[PDB]
Amino acid sequence: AFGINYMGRVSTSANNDTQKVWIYNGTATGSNETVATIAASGYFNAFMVNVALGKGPLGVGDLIIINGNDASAFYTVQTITPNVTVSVF
Amino acid sequence: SLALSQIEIQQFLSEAHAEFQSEGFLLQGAVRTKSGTKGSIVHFPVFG
Repeated sequence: AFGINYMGRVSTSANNDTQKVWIYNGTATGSNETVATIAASGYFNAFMVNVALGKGPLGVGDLIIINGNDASAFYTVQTITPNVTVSVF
Repeated sequence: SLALSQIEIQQFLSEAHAEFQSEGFLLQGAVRTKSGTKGSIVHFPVFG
């Protein structure tokens, strides 16, 4: 249940030779899901244009500030193909 | 994108620099010179 309206950029730099920082909602005002649900494999697949070839805004190593309806934590993108998987940080 | 750095060009200058060195012939004409000599040895007579 990824919602593009709840994803936002944090890092202001356009330098694509370094990693980006994202922030995702998920509280009662956002997608209203737990951190464990959001951190599940392939949850952010709908964000990528074509996840099979790894084409999309997310890149390996980006930091996502996940804000679930129970808690919040930093996460780091590990792979973008064939699924978008994240690990805690 | 920063991938543009992979198609960067370089400029090569056509004017070469020779290392600082002497051009020689500094002592030309400073001594008694005989031009157009022939043979392996040239003899200069001297009187006392």
